[PDB]
Amino acid sequence: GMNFVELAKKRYSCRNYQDRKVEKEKLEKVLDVARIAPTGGNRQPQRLIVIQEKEGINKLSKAANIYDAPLAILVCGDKDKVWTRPFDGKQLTDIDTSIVTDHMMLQATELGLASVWVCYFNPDIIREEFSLPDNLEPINILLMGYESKIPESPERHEKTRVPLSEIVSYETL
Amino acid sequence: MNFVELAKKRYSCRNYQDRKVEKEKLEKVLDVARIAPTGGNRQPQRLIVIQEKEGINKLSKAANIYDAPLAILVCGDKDKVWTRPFDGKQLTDIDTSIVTDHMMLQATELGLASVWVCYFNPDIIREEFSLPDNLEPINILLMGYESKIPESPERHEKTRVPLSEIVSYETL
Ligand SMILES: Cc1cc2nc3c(=O)[nH]c(=O)nc-3n(C[C@H](O)[C@H](O)[C@H](O)COP(=O)(O)O)c2cc1C
Ligand SMILES: Cc1cc2nc3c(=O)[nH]c(=O)nc-3n(C[C@H](O)[C@H](O)[C@H](O)COP(=O)(O)O)c2cc1C
Ligand SMILES: [Cl-]
Ligand SMILES: [Cl-]
Repeated sequence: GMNFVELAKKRYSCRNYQDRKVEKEKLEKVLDVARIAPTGGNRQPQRLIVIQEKEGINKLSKAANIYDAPLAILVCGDKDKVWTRPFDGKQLTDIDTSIVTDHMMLQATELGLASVWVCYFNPDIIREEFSLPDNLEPINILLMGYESKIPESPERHEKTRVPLSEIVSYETL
Repeated sequence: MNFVELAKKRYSCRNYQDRKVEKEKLEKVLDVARIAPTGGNRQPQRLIVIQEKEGINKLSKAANIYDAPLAILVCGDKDKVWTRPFDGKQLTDIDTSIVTDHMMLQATELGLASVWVCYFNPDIIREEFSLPDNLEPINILLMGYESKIPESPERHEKTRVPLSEIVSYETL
């Protein structure tokens, strides 16, 4: 099988999805790592809504373009559970849920699933449509399915990323 | 080894050997910070690799870093990151956390123990590393070699709530 960098390179953003549904067996594997993931203080504030049926897909579609993906997971963070930093009041809500989302997205990739991470949504429409209580904030939508065209190349990053030297320095800025 | 095995075997290490992290392994860890996606491909992450005395001592002023031999301070650039117009929410924590997660998983594959740290004094970090106002320190990822036997990959039955408490289908 592939090593981690090969997996990380293979993953790309898919916006062209087949009709084909995600097999229950693959969805369950994707979910398992949402639990295995670490969270600040082990607080486990992540709250997931698995969406693969028509009403929910339509509800998400009121808030975002989900590109006819056959499966979406709405990842919320529970601010009643999350750790809060004493110095400045910063809450780990986005961090914890993103670790969870990233773990899912990598696991989905291993299983041959295409995906795209979606933050371009109207959070108010999501709150209303899914009747979210005040303590749950919708953070990420992860879409998954089967690519309908040609996957992006695992060696594209020379063209799609800035050089490493532009994001890393040593000891000081 | 498959992905779930890698994610299971990762745990939070709080006691490290003196052994330094080899350059070859650090470079592989950094490689995935670039590979990782960010919202809009904005690539706002700004990393400071800390493996020398002064920098390790600066971190220790701000946080408990468990005498780790290597730290990466992961900042987000507010001048690059997307700000969502609807509500003003910035992707700073999201984009940086994808990067940091990729790094932590890569470190684990290479036999490096690690711990993610957010319990740090951000004003101390800002001052000590002379961060400009556009750079927000988000995560400190610590790495090295574990001093004792790692935590079990099969521990999650005890160290996590049931999947049923975090997942529902279609509706809450
Ligand atoms: C936090 C985050 C939010 C994103 N939001 C969206 C989104 O709302 N819609 C979309 O089509 N793609 C979205 N993207 C996908 C990015 O455009 C993509 O990751 C980036 O351009 C790099 O492309 P690649 O993933 O194919 O390497 C998002 C990605 C990230 C990491
Ligand atoms: C966002 C985040 C911030 C964390 N901050 C700290 C920290 O400041 N200090 C620390 O000792 N552990 C920190 N942890 C480690 C967690 O306590 C740990 O991941 C959790 O208790 C689960 O244990 P495990 O990682 O061994 O499975 C952090 C973890 C995450 C994900
Ligand atoms: Cl985007
Ligand atoms: Cl032991």
